[PDB]
Amino acid sequence: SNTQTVLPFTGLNTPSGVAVDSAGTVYVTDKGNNRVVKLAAGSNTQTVLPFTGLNTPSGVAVDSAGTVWVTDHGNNRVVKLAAGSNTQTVLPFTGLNTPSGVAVDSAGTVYVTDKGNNRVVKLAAGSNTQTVLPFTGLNTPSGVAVDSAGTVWVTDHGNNRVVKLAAGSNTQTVLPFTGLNTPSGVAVDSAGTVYVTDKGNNRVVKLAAGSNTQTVLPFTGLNTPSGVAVDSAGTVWVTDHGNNRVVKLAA
Repeated sequence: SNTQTVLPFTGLNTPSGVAVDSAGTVYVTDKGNNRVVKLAAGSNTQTVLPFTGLNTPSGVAVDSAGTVWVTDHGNNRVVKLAAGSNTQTVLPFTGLNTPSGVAVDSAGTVYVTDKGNNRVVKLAAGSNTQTVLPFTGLNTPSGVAVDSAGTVWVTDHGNNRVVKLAAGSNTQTVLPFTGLNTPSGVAVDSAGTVYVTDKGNNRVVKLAAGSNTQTVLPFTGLNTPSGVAVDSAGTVWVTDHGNNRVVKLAA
């Protein structure tokens, strides 16, 4: 499509991250309001998730079981809420400093960009012991995505680049994006297309697998877009942080 749609959220304040599950429910970190909200498909009425004690939440992810993970930026922690639960759980990460983005794969492994420590950390399901991924030269990494093959993509915000690390590799690859300005969020679909919010250029760009030429998505009137999600049908959702709204674009 060439015509975006604004989602019927209410009362957003600097929304920072977005996730979409297979049912088409959209989850948004409402950073300025210290809350996480969700909107079911075909609903006009949002619901505030029963998280407790959030401080400027920055990223959100959702798995196939409906569990929601949130980076609680200001409290240096990652919190989890099971579907239909009113008690969050704090994940056993150690030494986080302003975590910015989170992704979860089908194995339940959780990946977090530890922005203040210039690193990306991983926690396998049922582990109390995190692992630091062998990225090199990161500068305030901001968003993370993981595909079905276990490849991890990170927006290296301070270096104006997007890097990827194949499963079990010790050598990252820099993606051939051009003209990025403080990229802030990344998503990858099943076809391996990578979508990136180019925050400083008020645009969203995508790169097809094996392509050298990015395309700019036909969004209109973006203001410092901060997070991006993509569903199985190719619909792209973006948190338009500076306009206090979430916009979507059909394939």
